[PDB]
Amino acid sequence: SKAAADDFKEAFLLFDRTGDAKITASQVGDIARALGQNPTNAEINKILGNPSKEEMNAAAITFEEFLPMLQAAANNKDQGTFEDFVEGLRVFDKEGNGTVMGAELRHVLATLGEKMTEEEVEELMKGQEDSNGCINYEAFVKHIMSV
Amino acid sequence: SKAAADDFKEAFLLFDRTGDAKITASQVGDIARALGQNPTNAEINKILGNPSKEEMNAAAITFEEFLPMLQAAANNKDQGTFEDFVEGLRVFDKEGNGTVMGAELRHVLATLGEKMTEEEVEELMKGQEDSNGCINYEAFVKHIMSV
Amino acid sequence: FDETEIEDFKEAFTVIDQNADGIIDKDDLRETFAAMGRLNVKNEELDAMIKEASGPINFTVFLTMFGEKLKGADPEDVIMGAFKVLDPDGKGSIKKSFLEELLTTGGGRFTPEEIKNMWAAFPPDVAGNVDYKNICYVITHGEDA
Amino acid sequence: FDETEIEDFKEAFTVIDQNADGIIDKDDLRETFAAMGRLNVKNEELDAMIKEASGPINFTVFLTMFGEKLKGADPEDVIMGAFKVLDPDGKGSIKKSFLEELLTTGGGRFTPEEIKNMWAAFPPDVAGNVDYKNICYVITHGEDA
Amino acid sequence: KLLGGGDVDHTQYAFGHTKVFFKAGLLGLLEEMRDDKLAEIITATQARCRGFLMRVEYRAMVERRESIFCIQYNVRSFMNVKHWPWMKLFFKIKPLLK
Repeated sequence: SKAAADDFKEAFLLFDRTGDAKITASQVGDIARALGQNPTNAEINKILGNPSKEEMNAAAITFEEFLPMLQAAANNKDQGTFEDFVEGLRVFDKEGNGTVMGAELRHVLATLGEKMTEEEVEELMKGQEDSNGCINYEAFVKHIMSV
Repeated sequence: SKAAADDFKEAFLLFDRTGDAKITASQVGDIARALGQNPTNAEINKILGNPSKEEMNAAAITFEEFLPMLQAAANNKDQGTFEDFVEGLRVFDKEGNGTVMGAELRHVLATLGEKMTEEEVEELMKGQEDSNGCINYEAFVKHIMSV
Repeated sequence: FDETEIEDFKEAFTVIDQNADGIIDKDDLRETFAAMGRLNVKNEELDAMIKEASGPINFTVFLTMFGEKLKGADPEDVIMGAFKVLDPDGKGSIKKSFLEELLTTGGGRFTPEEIKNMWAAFPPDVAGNVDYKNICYVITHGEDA
Repeated sequence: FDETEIEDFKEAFTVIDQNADGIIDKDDLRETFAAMGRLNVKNEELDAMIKEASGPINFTVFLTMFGEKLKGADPEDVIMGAFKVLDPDGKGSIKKSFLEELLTTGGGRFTPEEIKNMWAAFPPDVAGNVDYKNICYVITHGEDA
Repeated sequence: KLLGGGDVDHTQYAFGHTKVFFKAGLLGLLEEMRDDKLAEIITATQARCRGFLMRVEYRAMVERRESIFCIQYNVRSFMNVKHWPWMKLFFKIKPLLK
């Protein structure tokens, strides 16, 4: 709305590697996340196809399409409730203390639903899981929602 | 009374971690002990609740409440008789010599009445009990009343 | 300040005071930096060092400025004294969680956030509290060795 | 340029300047090569070294010529710093295909053709990205060790 | 452990000593509804993750920023230098030093 945030246009100049002021359709998922929006990858996929837009063939972009797609994704930020994120992992391990065994969270984050690479899974556990093999998800989900 | 002991106010500045001159209600038990008063933890608990003060929710303090609570605890120092402390442990072990077997005093101090952690129990036996497994409580209660 | 530490500051004062008159001026600062390899040392850096003093940098003004910035500076033998009391059986570097708990629970200077900054350039072992000794080195003489 | 690296170039300047006057002329180049075993060192090689300078080779002209050829020169401790961040678990030499993908996909300086030239004298292990450390040695001091 | 995954009704089944018990066609119906309900629940929980996942990649990419350059330029030097008289000289000579 501007509140006209012109820093979204300045961040589009940091993600366009050619400097022509266009951003390919394959970068739009990760740049919506870098502007403070977490649409799921199936949602980013649907919307695209919904608009008869094929992410399979070469794509370019213009700021005039990327701005309204970020504004259509911005209504879905009401789905980011931290009660359900901590209660999900509280149902994932027994006893009254928030600890996932290391390999349980790593294999679930790579193979269940939207596949996260094991390189990204190791980069998200690095520092929050110590050598006991127990990830405290009270501080883990706190630090994941700090970015 | 002042005898106005202004060093109680200087010790409140050593226990307040924020420097705002307030001490939370959870610290008041241990700071009454550090000013030379030994109220039992149930007594510290009762008094609090007695005054419709909840130690379950956030608390702050002011010096103007902590001073009269230390002066209400200071009358109860007439309960600290060392005859009954040494005679308690003299009825706790047979024969005419003051020695408790190590684990008898450690399990009784952790599980009987007001629960003392086993970390604090080991810090109170460290030095007075040697490798024979026999705590001489004549010197043990002497050193416990030296602080 | 022990006397050998004051003699080390007298030797550093003589190496920066290349005119040998007893007062480090801005030309001495620039010519000591150029002899260490700093060909691009700006005049604003030399002016910010002189702006920390109220007068000319003679030996007692340099000692009082270093005294007021190093009000908790501890020599390596007293830091290893305290770490030998924390590891009283000798040899072993002490655990990471033991130093985090004992810093916090004893003092306000050992609060956590500060403990994350301790781990942050004082690496793992140092941060963790396992090694020992490299941290005493870098507290008496900074930067990576 | 760190100061010990500049002192290494000052020591190399003194070993090639055998007249000890502060300027390496063509006779110093030829007599340093003859003392290393080069009895057949041509005058055209000495003239090509002097043709890289605009004036006589004093210490600051030798430092500026080496600066302009070594604008990406990195000491062995900072190359091992970056390779310890690429192998953050320590000890293991990193895979060949991981260094080829990460050189290309991050930067244009890591493009493939250049990666074939990296494997080409930096042998297999080095090229592959498995060993480590020998490449830091030969980047600070060339030729096979 | 397996049934851990899937956008399936974790109701409709039941385990026991030798086997699992499963509904159809009602319980079958139940589950289905359930299934959709996790895509929701799930699909949404996936996203953030996905999101978040890459959000850490940027923090790494960025860190890396310079360490590369350092590596980048640093190599290039050598490729140029290693063929330079003066540099070979320094090389044979670099050892006699102390």
